[PDB]
Amino acid sequence: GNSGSIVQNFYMQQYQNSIDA
Amino acid sequence: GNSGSIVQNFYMQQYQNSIDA
Amino acid sequence: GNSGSIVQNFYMQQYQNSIDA
Amino acid sequence: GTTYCYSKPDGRPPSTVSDPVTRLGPTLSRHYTFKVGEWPHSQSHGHAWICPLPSDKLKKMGSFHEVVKAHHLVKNGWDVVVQVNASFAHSGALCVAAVPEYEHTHEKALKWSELEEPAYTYQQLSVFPHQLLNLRTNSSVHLVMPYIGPGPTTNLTLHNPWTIVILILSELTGPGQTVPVTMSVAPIDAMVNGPLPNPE
Amino acid sequence: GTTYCYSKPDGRPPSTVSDPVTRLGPTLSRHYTFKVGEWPHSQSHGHAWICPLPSDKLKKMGSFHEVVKAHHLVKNGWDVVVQVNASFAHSGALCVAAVPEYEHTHEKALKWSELEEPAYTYQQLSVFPHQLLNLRTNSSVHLVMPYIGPGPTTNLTLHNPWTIVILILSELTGPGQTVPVTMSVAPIDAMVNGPLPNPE
Amino acid sequence: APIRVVSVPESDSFMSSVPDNSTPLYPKVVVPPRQVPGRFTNFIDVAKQTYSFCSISGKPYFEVTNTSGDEPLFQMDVSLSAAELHGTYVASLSSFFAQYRGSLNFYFIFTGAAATKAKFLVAFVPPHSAAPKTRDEAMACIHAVWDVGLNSAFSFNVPYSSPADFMAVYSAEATVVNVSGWLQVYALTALTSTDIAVNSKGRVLVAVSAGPDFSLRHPVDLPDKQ
Amino acid sequence: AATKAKFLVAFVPPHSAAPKTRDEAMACIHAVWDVGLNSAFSFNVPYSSPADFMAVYSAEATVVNVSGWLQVYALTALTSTDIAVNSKGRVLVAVSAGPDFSLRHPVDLPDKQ
Amino acid sequence: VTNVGEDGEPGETEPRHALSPVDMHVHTDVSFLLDRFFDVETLELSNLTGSPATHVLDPFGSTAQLAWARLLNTCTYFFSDLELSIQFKFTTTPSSVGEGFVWVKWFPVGAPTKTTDAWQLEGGGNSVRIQQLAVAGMSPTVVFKIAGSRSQACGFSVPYTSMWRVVPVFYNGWGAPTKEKATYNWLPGAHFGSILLTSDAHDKGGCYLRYRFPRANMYCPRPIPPAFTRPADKTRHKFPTNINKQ
Amino acid sequence: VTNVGEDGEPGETEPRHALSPVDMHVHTDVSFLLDRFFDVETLELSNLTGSPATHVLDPFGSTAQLAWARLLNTCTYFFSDLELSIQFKFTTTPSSVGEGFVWVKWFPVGAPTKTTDAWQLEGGGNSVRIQQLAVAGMSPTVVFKIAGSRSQACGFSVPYTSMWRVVPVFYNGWGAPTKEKATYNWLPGAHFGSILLTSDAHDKGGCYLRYRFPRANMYCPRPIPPAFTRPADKTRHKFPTNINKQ
Ligand SMILES: CC(=O)N[C@H]1[C@H]([C@H](O)[C@H](O)CO)O[C@@](O[C@H]2[C@@H](O)[C@@H](CO)O[C@@H](O[C@H]3[C@H](O)[C@@H](O)[C@@H](O)O[C@@H]3CO)[C@@H]2O)(C(=O)O)C[C@@H]1O
Ligand SMILES: CC(=O)N[C@H]1[C@H]([C@H](O)[C@H](O)CO)O[C@@](O[C@H]2[C@@H](O)[C@@H](CO)O[C@@H](O[C@H]3[C@H](O)[C@@H](O)[C@@H](O)O[C@@H]3CO)[C@@H]2O)(C(=O)O)C[C@@H]1O
Repeated sequence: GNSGSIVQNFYMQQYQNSIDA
Repeated sequence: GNSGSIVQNFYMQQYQNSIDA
Repeated sequence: GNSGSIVQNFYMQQYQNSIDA
Repeated sequence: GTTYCYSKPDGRPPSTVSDPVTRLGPTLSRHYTFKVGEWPHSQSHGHAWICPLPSDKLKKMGSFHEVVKAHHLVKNGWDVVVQVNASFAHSGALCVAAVPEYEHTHEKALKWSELEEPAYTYQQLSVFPHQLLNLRTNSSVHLVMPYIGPGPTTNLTLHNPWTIVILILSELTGPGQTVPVTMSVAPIDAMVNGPLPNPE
Repeated sequence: GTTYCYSKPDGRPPSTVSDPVTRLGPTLSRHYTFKVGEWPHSQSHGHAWICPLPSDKLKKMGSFHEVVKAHHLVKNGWDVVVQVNASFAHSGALCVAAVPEYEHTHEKALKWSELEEPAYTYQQLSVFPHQLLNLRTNSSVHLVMPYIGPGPTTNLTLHNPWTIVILILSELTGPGQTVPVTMSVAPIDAMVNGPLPNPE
Repeated sequence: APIRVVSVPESDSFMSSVPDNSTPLYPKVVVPPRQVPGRFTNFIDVAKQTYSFCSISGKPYFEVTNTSGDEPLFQMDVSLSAAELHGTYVASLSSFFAQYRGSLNFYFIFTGAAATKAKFLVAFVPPHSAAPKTRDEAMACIHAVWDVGLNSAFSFNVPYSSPADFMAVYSAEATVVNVSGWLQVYALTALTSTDIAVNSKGRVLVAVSAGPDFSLRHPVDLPDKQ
Repeated sequence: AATKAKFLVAFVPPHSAAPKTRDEAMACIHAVWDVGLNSAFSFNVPYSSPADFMAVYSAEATVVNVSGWLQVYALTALTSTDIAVNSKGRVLVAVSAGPDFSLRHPVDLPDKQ
Repeated sequence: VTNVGEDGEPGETEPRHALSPVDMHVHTDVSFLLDRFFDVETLELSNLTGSPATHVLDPFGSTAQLAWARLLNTCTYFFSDLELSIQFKFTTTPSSVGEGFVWVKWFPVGAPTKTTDAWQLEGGGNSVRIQQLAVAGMSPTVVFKIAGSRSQACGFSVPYTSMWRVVPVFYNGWGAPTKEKATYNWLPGAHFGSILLTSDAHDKGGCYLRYRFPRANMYCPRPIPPAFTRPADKTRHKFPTNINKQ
Repeated sequence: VTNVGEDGEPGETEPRHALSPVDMHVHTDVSFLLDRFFDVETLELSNLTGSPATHVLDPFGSTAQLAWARLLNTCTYFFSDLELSIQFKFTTTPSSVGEGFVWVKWFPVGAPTKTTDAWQLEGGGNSVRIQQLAVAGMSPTVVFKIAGSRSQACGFSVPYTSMWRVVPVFYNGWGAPTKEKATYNWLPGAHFGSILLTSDAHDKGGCYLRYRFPRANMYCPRPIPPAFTRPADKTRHKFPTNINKQ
């Protein structure tokens, strides 16, 4: 959903947002 | 521990911080 | 000696400095 | 016909209690049957009987009732079947639904009662797990809801997740008498936590 | 050490009810712990604390309690452990037993109380499933009884099959203070019949 | 060694819909898992797999009496910003957008008592002329026949007919992509009843589901209430 | 060692208005400790809550503010070889973190209070 | 009955060669509708000194005609991460603030709260005191200047903090044993946490809250509020647009 | 004795179907709790001229209620690298400094120290003198301007310099043969080194120290100080929060 750049992952998937189990 | 970018290694592991033996 | 980045070679080895024979 | 509220009920035991867990055999969470009310000829549309499950009427489940009394929390579904009684000369329809965290209730919370919805609501009531009771077609709405809510189980004394709406769509048109509504709730997959002490 | 009252408990379901049967998970028939009494220096032998199980003290089992309230009959054993508390300077012994249809009780039936047996009895108390509590040896009597009685299950409100005797053999000789007796009953293999209605 | 950069003219401007995200300041948050049923993914799904109840003079049904003929019983400008839609889901969902597209399904549920029977001509009239006013006028167009007493409920699909690849969620003074036509139910016969002193009229609910080819586009912000 | 006693350690779930006698708590989660079987005992105060997590910073009673009540009661009293020497007993009470215990969302310090 | 057309015939409707696709519905994707910046709220700052108040990120109340208002009302249970933009507007003559150093701190679902001046910066008399929690540390602080600052704004991303696996946007229950009014559809920590803006402005300015909710997850559809008055019978609802008779 | 539940039974406790995991403890990771910016200290500058004083990066003293205060008190021995942010706040009318050129120099664990004006920049009379060690060279110098400087701050990373393989945050001994008071829990070079801020401000401003300690290594757990008064008997400690009865 709406995240579309390449630099969108400039930060990690772990750091950036939250994480489900 | 808390370093999470990609550019976190913009500088070397040698230059940036300190190094153990 | 003391050049430690990655971008340190943003410019060429030829352009940047001097060159021995 | 059988209609499911978002999904079949899971007998899973609460993701949030290291605390000892008593599961309730049907024979404990048995079956209960009461009369909602008498849909009358005057009650214009938009009316409804709110039945937030189970409270108000919890004092009356006299067995299932009993274990949920001396126990802190519970997770359970509901087999529920609303039964209007009327002849083939009556007209009209209702729509009865199971609603997730329903609220308006003018804080007469957890007490069944009667209201008149705002309209955008009765219009869109059907956007929830509901069934149609059409007086020229059927005489029964049947639903089954699963445990649901922010917590992986709650305190039925503070929160009632499920709540049945019994909405009046087309007024009761026909013979002078009223049409009695009715409902059988019976808990599905019941599970308790923390026994509370003695009432002294 | 563990001593059995006539036989290990059977989880068999009642030979005399076509009627629906709720079995009680431990988590319902949990565990209960109370103080019998303070064995004192004066109470000459032949004394005893009658503990007919479970009544009198049934109001206090607050969970197990609850299901046996709204249910006609029950069949169940008893893990029971009598615990006298005393130092190594006290002397004396008791004999605590489980008795089948014990009776004398001056019809203070199903109420725990205190008595003085006739003697031929304390002499022959040991002819029942009993254990010795000898103040220079141990400090605990442990027994487990099975369902028993003329009927293949009974009404705990009218009949108590099991009843613990806590008999005074050798008087309490030693330091001036008393020695508090205590007991943990916890129902084993519980099973109910016929739910009764609502208390209104 | 420093990179050579030119600061694009807008440089310090904001823009509220950037396709990219902001910098994190609280990492390493692992969240608790959720079983919780009925997570929807896309709004068109509930709109398709869900019937809303229409709006006529305040009620969600229309009446048949033991007296009617060709007087049209139910009529609506096929536009999302039409009257008889005002109350509903689909209509209100669309406010969140600019363009709609596709057919809509109508569900009429006759709810008069079983001692009762009647019939209707549900018809769809294409957005040209100046709107029909009698059954015998509409009949020449797309319609079917509903004999309540064969099915006590019926579905009717209001199609998508337009040079318009998309249509207007926000209608107004009549444009070429503003309206797609007119839905009309007429009374084919009248209310026959076992005993007309008890059942003199009938109430047909009328619900609206979203069309299978139905879609919405171009999310918009809310103007002044009106 | 000349001494002995027993207690009912019990955990009472956060509803009612708190028990005030052993015979009141007994109906709940508890075990029995006869000092003179083990001179030390461990008891696990469980996690019971719709709350996936709980409040490290409690306050005016909320639904994720409290998880219950720990209570030790005296099952019997102090029996002693000679009551003129040993009339009382001191039970230390220590707290280890639970195996399922965890903490989250680091915070800065407010005004001392 | 009968179905596929042309014969006057009873249950028989006509044919419908249903449409093609374009756009693949995608705009109505709950995750997409929510991953953008919304002007939700507007609030004023706090003086660097006093014993100030934290602000709560609770976009679940609504009532304000705003699209994002409804939409969050469209579902029973919600989960998404957060994202901010705080802009600070001027309410006086912009030449009054030469410095304009602004302290912001974000507080995660369930953090402690009492704050009074407690940090003292000094140098050449005068000396400034910032807030006890305005300081930098555990909860993220963000300090920015507004002095020619080509964009008087700052911004960042913050995670779903609540202790609730999901947030009930509606609650038929109370969040406290004391079934008081106020404690109705409540249940604590059913929001994103809080923030504190504080500065030598405070007067001279208001703020501009803006949320972006990535990773939107919506559970249980609910009735979607109308948003416009009910038009008259058999008519449309005429409105002003990019189309219209010119 | 007996263990797994239901029988009144002596040593017999009840059952506990212990919990699942979420968050994997990770927040309590000493390395993570420490890799962020802390507002530790606040100090004033020095005039470009005089015979000034170096400042010492010793975050081991504590006493100030600050979280990072304790935590460093939680362990006997510590090691981590350093990271700074120096912000310089204004204490007068911001229009007083047109230039605001600030010299900063970092000094590694055990560097020489006496400094007096010694560098002379001249041009059109007047002429400035900067400090003998403010100059650029061996120890890193950092010069920044505060004149509209959209962020009046500067910042950088600096390594563990000490000659001690680790730093004793506590020392049952003396660091000198002369067992004097002051020389108690001392042991020299048990810190990060020092800094010198110097500028034509000095008056007109204070500073803002901020440390970030990456690569945190903590050896030997120690008692963790309470931080709040002891509440009354059988009660809780009520506090203000993001939750609470509203
Ligand atoms: C979290 C905290 O402790 N806040 C206290 C602040 C901070 O400690 C202080 O701002 C750190 O920069 O300090 C407060 O107390 C200070 C105040 O009484 C002033 C007034 O004289 O003195 C400070 O100590 C001086 C000391 O007198 C000098 O000898 C020398 O060492 O300098 C220091 C400070 O540079 C007190 O710490 C305050 O006033 O706000 C109390 C806050 O609670
Ligand atoms: C580290 C050091 O040597 N510091 C000395 C400074 C620096 O050498 C100087 O700032 C370099 O820019 O210089 C000091 O001595 C200078 C001072 O006496 C002035 C005053 O007349 O004269 C300087 O020499 C002049 C010389 O007179 C001219 O003929 C011409 O060559 O220009 C030079 C300088 O541009 C002295 O070096 C000082 O005053 O601070 C002594 C410091 O210890």
